[PDB]
Amino acid sequence: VRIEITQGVDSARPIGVVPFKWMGPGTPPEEIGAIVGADLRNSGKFNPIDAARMPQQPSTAAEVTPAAWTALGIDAVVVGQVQPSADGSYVVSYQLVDTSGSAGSILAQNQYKVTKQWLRYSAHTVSDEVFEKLTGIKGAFRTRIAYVVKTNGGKFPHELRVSDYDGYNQFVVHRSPEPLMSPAWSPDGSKIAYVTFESGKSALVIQTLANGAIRQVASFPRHNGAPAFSPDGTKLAFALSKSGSLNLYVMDLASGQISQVTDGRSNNTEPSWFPDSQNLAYTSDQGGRPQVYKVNINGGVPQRITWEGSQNQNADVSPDGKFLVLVSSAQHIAKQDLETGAVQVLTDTLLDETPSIAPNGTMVIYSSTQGLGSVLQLVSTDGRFKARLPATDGQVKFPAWSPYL
Repeated sequence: VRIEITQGVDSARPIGVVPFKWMGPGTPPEEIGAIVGADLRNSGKFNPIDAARMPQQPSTAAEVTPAAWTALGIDAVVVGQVQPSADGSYVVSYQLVDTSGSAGSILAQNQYKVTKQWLRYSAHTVSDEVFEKLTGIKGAFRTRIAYVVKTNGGKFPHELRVSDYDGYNQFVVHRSPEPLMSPAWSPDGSKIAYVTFESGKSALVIQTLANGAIRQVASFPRHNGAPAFSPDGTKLAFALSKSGSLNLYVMDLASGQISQVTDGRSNNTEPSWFPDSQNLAYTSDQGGRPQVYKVNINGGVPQRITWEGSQNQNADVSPDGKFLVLVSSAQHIAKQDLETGAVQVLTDTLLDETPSIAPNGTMVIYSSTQGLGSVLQLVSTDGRFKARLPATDGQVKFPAWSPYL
């Protein structure tokens, strides 16, 4: 399993991630250093040096010789150790060491006790701490993605799947004879809402990941759905056409009470929340072709956001609420800065669909057509970095990036 980088950033910050020292006999159950290096490269903000070109492989700050690293243009080295415990757990230790002085200086350090299943998790935790210390931006390496796969054969061709952001640890959430679409994460990462065609008439359900339990929210015609959980965890937004056209509704999760949020004769769908859990961006066809609008759930006249381009839809509001990532259309992923109206087309892939922003706002996952198939694509929100997720055994659509985990 590997994230294929199709456009690297050659000016990314050089860093040294030393292979962690294994403190036991034989070989370690995971290579923590390799994962940390892969993570930092996947962020688009670092260029980890090849181990073969390292001047030494220190495992603690006292062993670091700063001159050897600065001479190679590297001002930070990640070092570490993995120690097996008697009970079969491991202690994963790391130190982030500044090499800009005469002796190493520690910028961050930590230790983690985990069993085998969470060694990759511990490596992502290292990556997160290093990333935030060096960039000031919170790391998203511990996150998951959800997506839908249509396999070419079998009784249950449609599967809602989850994996780590980097493609490892794939599991199946739900399988179905009939299409599945539009998964949406609860902000605590414990549930996913999605739309299903299984029962006949289409339905919106919420599935609890821990035990597979499924709650029915609503059933409706084919074009309804498009769920989105509010960031504060209290509400689920979605689109129903029972008024005579698609309109936005929110359900109070606690009471199950559903209230109508837009009341236009036009079709209004694809809600996405602003950080305040009070405002929604959404797609409306009131002007003819789809454009993106904003409305407050507590009342007020909707306001059009996207005034540039013939068509704009499937908007995702950034975690900080300052920009949209959306589909502009022939159809590409684009960023729009809300304060300035500045629009940046981010991709040149074919038939780009359904972008989802990582919880630190630095990266976008979306799907596109590559040849005869739909595949998952990554692009940085500044457009400099591009990659492709490892292929799956079938057509893949509707990616949704998890919250922080």
